Amino acid sequence: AKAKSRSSRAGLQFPVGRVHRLLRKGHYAERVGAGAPVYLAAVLEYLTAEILELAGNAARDNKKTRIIPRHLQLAIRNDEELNKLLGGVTIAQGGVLPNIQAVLLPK
Amino acid sequence: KSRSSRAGLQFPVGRVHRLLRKGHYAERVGAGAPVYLAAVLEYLTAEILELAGNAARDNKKTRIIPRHLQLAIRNDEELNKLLGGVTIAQGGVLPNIQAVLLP
Amino acid sequence: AKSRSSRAGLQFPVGRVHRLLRKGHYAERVGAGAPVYLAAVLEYLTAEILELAGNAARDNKKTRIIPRHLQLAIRNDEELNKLLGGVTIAQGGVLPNIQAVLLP
Amino acid sequence: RAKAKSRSSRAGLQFPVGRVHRLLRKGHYAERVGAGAPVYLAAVLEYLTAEILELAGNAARDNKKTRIIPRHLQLAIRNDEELNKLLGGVTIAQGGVLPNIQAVLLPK
Amino acid sequence: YRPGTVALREIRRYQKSTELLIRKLPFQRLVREIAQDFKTDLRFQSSAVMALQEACEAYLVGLFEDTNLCAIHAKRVTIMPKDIQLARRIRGER
Amino acid sequence: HRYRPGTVALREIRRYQKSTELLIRKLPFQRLVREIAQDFKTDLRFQSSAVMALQEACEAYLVGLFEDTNLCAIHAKRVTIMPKDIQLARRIRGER
Amino acid sequence: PHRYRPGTVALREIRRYQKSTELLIRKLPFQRLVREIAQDFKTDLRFQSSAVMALQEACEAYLVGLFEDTNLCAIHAKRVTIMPKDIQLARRIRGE
Amino acid sequence: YRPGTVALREIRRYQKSTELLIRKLPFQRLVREIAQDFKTDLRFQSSAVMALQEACEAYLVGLFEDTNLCAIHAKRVTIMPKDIQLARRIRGE
Amino acid sequence: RKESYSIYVYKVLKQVHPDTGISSKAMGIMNSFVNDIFERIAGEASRLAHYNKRSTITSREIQTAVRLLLPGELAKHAVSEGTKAVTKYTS
Amino acid sequence: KESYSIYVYKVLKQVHPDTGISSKAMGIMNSFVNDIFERIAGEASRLAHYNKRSTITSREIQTAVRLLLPGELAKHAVSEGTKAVTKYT
Amino acid sequence: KESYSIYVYKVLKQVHPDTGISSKAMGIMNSFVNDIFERIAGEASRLAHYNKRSTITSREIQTAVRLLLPGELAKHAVSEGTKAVTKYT
Amino acid sequence: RKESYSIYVYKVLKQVHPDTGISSKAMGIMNSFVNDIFERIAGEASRLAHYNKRSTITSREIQTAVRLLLPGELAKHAVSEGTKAVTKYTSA
Amino acid sequence: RKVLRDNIQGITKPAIRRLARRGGVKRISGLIYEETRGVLKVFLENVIRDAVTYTEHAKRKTVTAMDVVYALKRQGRTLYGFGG
Amino acid sequence: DNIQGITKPAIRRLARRGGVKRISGLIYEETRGVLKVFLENVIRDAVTYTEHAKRKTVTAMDVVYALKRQGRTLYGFGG
Amino acid sequence: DNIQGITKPAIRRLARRGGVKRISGLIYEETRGVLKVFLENVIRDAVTYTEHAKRKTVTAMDVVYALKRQGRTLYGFGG
Amino acid sequence: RKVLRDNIQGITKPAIRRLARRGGVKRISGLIYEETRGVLKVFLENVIRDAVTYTEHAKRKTVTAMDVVYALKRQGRTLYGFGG
DNA sequence: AATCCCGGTGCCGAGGCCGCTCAATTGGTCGTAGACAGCTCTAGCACCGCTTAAACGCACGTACGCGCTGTCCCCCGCGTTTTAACCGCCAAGGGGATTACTCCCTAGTCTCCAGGCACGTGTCAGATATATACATC
DNA sequence: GATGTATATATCTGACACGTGCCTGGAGACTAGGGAGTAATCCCCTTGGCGGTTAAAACGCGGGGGACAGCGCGTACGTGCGTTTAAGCGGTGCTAGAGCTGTCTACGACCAATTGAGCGGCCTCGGCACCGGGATT
DNA sequence: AGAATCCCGGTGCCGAGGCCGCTCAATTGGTCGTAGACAGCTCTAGCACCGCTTAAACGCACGTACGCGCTGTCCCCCGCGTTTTAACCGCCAAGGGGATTACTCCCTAGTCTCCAGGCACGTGTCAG
DNA sequence: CTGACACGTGCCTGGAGACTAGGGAGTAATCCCCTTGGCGGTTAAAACGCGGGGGACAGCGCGTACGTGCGTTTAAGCGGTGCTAGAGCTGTCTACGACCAATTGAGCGGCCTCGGCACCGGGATTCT
Repeated sequence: AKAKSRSSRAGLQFPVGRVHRLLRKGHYAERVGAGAPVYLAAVLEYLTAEILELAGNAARDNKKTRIIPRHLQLAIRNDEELNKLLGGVTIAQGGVLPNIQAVLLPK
Repeated sequence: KSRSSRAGLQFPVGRVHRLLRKGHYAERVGAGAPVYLAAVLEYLTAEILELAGNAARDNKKTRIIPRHLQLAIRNDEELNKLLGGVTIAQGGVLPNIQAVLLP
Repeated sequence: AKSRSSRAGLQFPVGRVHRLLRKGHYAERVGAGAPVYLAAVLEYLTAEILELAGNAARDNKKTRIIPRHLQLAIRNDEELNKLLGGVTIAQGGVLPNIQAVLLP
Repeated sequence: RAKAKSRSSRAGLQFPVGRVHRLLRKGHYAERVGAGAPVYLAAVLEYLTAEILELAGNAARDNKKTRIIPRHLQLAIRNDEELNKLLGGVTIAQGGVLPNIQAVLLPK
Repeated sequence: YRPGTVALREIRRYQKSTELLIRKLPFQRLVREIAQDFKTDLRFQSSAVMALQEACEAYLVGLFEDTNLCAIHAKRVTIMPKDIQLARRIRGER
Repeated sequence: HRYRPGTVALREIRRYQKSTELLIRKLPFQRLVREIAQDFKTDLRFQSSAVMALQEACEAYLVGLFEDTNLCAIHAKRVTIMPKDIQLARRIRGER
Repeated sequence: PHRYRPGTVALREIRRYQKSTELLIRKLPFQRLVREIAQDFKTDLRFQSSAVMALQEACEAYLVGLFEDTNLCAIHAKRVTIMPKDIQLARRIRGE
Repeated sequence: YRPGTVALREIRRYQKSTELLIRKLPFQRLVREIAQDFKTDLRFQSSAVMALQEACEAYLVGLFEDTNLCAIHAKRVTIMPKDIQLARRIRGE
Repeated sequence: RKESYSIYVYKVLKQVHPDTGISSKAMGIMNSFVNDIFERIAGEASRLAHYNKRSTITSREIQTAVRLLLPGELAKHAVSEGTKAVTKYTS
Repeated sequence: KESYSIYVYKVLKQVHPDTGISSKAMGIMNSFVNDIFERIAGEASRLAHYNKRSTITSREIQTAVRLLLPGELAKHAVSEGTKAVTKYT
Repeated sequence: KESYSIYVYKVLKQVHPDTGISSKAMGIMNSFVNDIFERIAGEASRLAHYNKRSTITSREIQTAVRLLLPGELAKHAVSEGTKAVTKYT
Repeated sequence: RKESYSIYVYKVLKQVHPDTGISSKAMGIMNSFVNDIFERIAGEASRLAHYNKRSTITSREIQTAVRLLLPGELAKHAVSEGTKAVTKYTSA
Repeated sequence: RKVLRDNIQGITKPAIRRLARRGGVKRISGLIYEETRGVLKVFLENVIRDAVTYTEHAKRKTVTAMDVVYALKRQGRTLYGFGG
Repeated sequence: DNIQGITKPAIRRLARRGGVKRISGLIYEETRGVLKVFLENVIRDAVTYTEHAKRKTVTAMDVVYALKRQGRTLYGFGG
Repeated sequence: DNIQGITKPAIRRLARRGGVKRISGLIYEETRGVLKVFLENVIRDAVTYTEHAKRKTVTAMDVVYALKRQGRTLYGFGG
Repeated sequence: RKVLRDNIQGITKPAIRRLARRGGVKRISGLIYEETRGVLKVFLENVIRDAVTYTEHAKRKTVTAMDVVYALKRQGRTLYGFGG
């Protein structure tokens, strides 16, 4: 007689039901257990928040207020865990960190 | 008359079709997939063994052992690309000395 | 009614070659697949000649193929020349081909 | 029914007019064959056979042998200034060559 | 200015700047030049050229990084073609 | 003013390999053909095309013989073609 | 007394060990080292007899590959001896 | 004997004769070799190799007569490779 | 119609930094990042099922994939809040 | 008179639709077609009689094609001959 | 434990006559077959999914083979599969 | 059975040199020569029939082929032989 | 009638210098440009062949950038930004 | 005496097309003889075809056929 | 201490297989370090697989799967 | 495992001297023999290719002499002596 | 010293007779196409005046083929060694060559309708003319 | 220093390129019967394996006759000009004979019953070849 | 001179390979839900092409910083010797836990519902 | 100052609430093998010392390679007119492959063996 969303049950922002659907249609297995999409949504939300916090701090260092791909590059390439997770990836517009090798700089 | 004998193949078309359906690759599998796949696997098997037996004959031995397989795969300039990351147990290495090291 | 050449996906006439075979006495029987194969072969060779001739034409920036272009075609492909060595083409002339000992 | 008298014996020929007419019809040369073709062809084939053998026997006689062998046929064909034209591309097994030395090679 | 002072300025700049550096039109014609050998009369979405250009610039920058390390190990500062070859070989693409 | 030997012969060679007209005159060849043919049969008659086909064959045959002659001429390390070059070429070709 | 020149035997060692296919590290010490590392991630582990051979084959293949890369780095440096910097460059370019 | 006293004698000797002059066995092994390119498992009837040998030996005798004429034209007695290459070109090979 | 995550990244951004906006390009990047990590985890979960000849994916397969793929400091915090989420859901 | 003067034009339009052909060169093409036709039909007839066969099949055409045409033409010709025949059948 | 060993053995007796194969090499081959099977079925699945098609057909396997194998191996693999599927049809 | 012209060549031989025999190698050469000239003449006779839109090869076609294929003096005597043969056969 | 002649000079030496000036490069040997263009051509061929293969399988005549992304991804060099 | 109608210039130009840079003065009469032989060997066949057809007019197809039997097939005047 | 059970001559033999003619004496402790970091990685993965199965013995398949995940596939031990 | 190897030395230099002596050759530069084998090889390749083509059309495995005679006739250098 | 010529031994090929069967002969009808009769309209041969491009005879200059000379190095004639060709005997089995059953493929026939081949059209690609630039010797 | 071919703008006229009628060449379908595909066999002639001796092939020597690199030379033919001639053009005129329609009958395609001319086989006996010695070139 | 590699020969064993039982995973005949092969529409954005702009592409001069070379030296690793220790083989114990099984259940896929979340489509203002 | 971000609106098709059927996994009990345990001995290998000369690498010299700066020139980027190939959606329906069932012979596990390999040793040749 009333409807309340599973993500609001879980206390998550990400959609539980969309992940559950995407699993079942992805053929990854012939069964999906009820707890899996909550866990997976929580993991993805955690990683999203971890990226966005660093991107926000990079934006504040520029005193900008709009996040742009440069700031995501600055986030990923400055956390030793994020870089190890995301080593095989090129980010559009991202450029590089300023990183002159010590032998090159003058005496 | 087994489908391998209609295709003219030794590899088991029945088994490879079963494994295509059971392997959760896609929800439908057409009859032209397993014959083609079994034919290509036969081809590559025969390809490797034909080189391996030549090495075995140069060894003057009746038996193929892994050293001969390693000589086969690493000598062919294209199989080395397909199996470039693979390492073979008991296989050893190709004889290789840089010219600067010799007298 | 639908033409056999349009069945075959060929421009050349299948039925004319089939007729010309039967009236040529070359054999007392003709098999049904022969004129299709033969038409395809003749069309292939015609296309191969004409393509080269066209590129010769546009080298001149002419837009009308004339026999000089066909001579320039045949005498510049090592397979065509070997196929067509015992042949003279009217108006065809020769390739510019001075022997090296003669030049200063 | 008259007693047979082979058409070769009407033409005055040894070559088989029957066989050559059969081979003209069966050889798919043309869809009709007239009775004057095989007698003429067999006559010309007989003429050319006797022509070659008359020279070959002379070569054989100069070899002081009773038998003709391919060497002598080579001598015949290559010595006649017109048979060499008809058979100019033909090469005869075991035939060899006519003795032929350019004058410049020999000593003074 | 003496050598390298402006090269230093350039490196600091272009590590700061983030625009694409190859000219669009040449790269576009070079795509139109190569693809045709596989199939003539190919057609391209305008984005696909940009995605290609992004990939090729990232790849070449990374190669130049590895090359520069190879160069300092030889105790040179000039990058040499043999540095490229060695880098490519240890990477395992040569 | 005078050009030196061979330079205009060089201009002639490049021209006549570039040009593609028939080089033998029609009327003299037409009479020559009539003169030869009447020894086989008098009061013959000719289609106007048959003379042109003859002239085409004759020009092509002579051009090919002169090519082979010029190769025979350079083998002897001459540059002048000689009658013996024609005779040799004709013999090796197998028509003499 | 007899004495080979320096490196005369080193080449013979290379030729000898590239021809053969045996394992070269001592089995028992290697197994003890494996049991010493595994004690960190769990206690009272056990290992099947083939598992330690699989680990030894993997580790020996890894080190042979690293040593070939080290040798190429050393030759690049215009040297014959391999030194630690050549390992550290090899590992950097490999992305380790 | 003086140089060429015997060369003439050899000419006179072999042009009189009609035997085959290549060694049969090596010619056969070369035929069995070359055939191996266009297929394996080929066999040759005993007469086939003789037919081939007759063909090739007469071919070469004809080439060598042409070569000799070319050499004489060159004002030489020795045949050299250029004489073959011209012989073949005027023949159109 | 296209599905996307373009609501939820914005919600999380409002929780982390309610002053800050995000460009549509960076939203597209985030969308591909989410699709990538999703496919990695789902892949290894499927592998870990078949090695044990099991048929389903449970929370355990997700947890083990999470420990295998993410470096060690992320793995603890992720597994903690995964189990916190699951305890809330099941309660 | 029969001639091939339609079909050469069609093929030309496929190869180069902007380009024209002089009637002389069309005559040349007609004789080229008649010549190669007569060569192939000849050798097919020979290859029948050597085997004491009565018909000409696709095999006799294919073998004549491999005997007369140089090696690079022969592959592509036989390929599209068999492609045509598979479509027809 | 179903294995491909008998089929490798059959294939072996068609290329080298008097030669046997050790179990260590047989196990290597048995792993090689499984590896290339998994790779090809992987890419065939992706190609089906991207085009919104439900089905893997011979076209998907052909395209995967052209993507995974080096060029000459791809050519001969396609020639083998084409001949097999044609004669089976 | 491989039909051959051998008996006829042997009959002809015993009219020019009645002392002489012939080896089988030479007999096989002659047996090939006959087949070769037969095929050439029937070839040209076929073409001459076709070009004039006639259905038939007659004595005129064989005469004309003979005058085209053989050198002149051989053609003269061949025509004289064929003419005498066909005349006497007609008189029969 | 148009067929492209080479544009091998189209990737200007300034463009290569500007790219290299991102990757830390103080200095560049003058023989680098030829080797670089070779490497770049190899890479482009190895991507386009895959792209065109995907184009053909879909029967499209127009190449779509998703083809390029997938060409990179199968080759391992995944690209974020033009799709997902 | 119509053979004089093959003038020396008409010979020289054909030698030019054949590539001949330098021409010996005795070449012309040999060339005329060679052409006369070729013409006779073609016309005799042409006239033989004309006679078998009973025609009194020579047709260019006869010349084509005379060349074709003699091996030197000509494209352009027929087929 | 067990890290020193990988003896110097074993490192010599392995460097010999890879074609190394001369070795500086500092290489040995670095090599033991690199080997240790490799072993730590592989064993951590192996144990993780063993735990998800609720086994107590490490099996060879656990090692094969771990090596495949790291991207350096081993043929020879089944799988 | 039985496979052939090059026998091109098999045509002995004396054999070629005897052949060329049947051609009446008096004097011969030594460079001739390897050219002469090369020419012979191109010839043999041609003839055998034709022969094999005939053998295949008949679905035979033995090369017959008639295959050789027909190939030689097609090349236009007719051989008398072996039937046909 | 080698070619020639005269003489003796003995064998395996040509040549005669024999069986026999299948390909040539004779008598015959009948569909036809080609031998002859007549027409008629193309284009070939004959003749005329005009045009000027080509052919012809000549001067002349030096580039080229023919000749004599030298030399050095490489095969041709000869010797001693040695190796695999050549002959001949014994094995044996793959595949050329033949056969009896069967069928599915092609030639023959009537149809009718539309593809392409004569006959009418006109316009734009080219040759021709004029102008003039710069490459070459 | 100055002559060659290339290129640009314009005219114009007819060869290409199109459109139309229509008829005879092809396609749709059913039919009859025989050329080729098949399964099984035989057996011969091809490839396998060995010994021995000795012709042939191989390696070295000697050396002088050949290939071919050089200087010399005188004439043979390319270049350039003024003279003259006839090949090419437009045209009037005809009619020999090439090409088509009509008639019909001389003849050769195809059947059949008949039978002896030519092929495969055994046998042999003597012409050739193999052998050797003495005379001449 | 003489050390190590090579090669030729004999012994005897434990692994590959043949036959055997046998059973479970491949085959054939079959229906039927469907989604994808084809037909048609239609409207985006790609390619062709016009004029304008001036940033960038290009060739050149020139200056000295850098890579390549020859030289030295000293110290540390390779080749060799004697000692000694724990690896390697093999035999005997024994028991923990991999691997299999029969019962049971509580978990997930399937289905109809209906209503509201978020995805096109319209807007304008404040961040750049 | 101008348009990308950030907001507001309609609405429809994706999700949630509830009942259902039946089978994948959790459980208790077992077997037994292969893993961990101890012991002897000899002898391969590792360890410790010696000798020393060939390597790594620190130094001076040098000439050229390409970084920095300028005037010339060219075509990449911009705004725009124009079209229509083909990309993307709606409609029809039928070719085909998912899933059942009765059937049975192809491939796996086992015993046996006999001979190819390996282990053994001696004499000839290469090479330092």
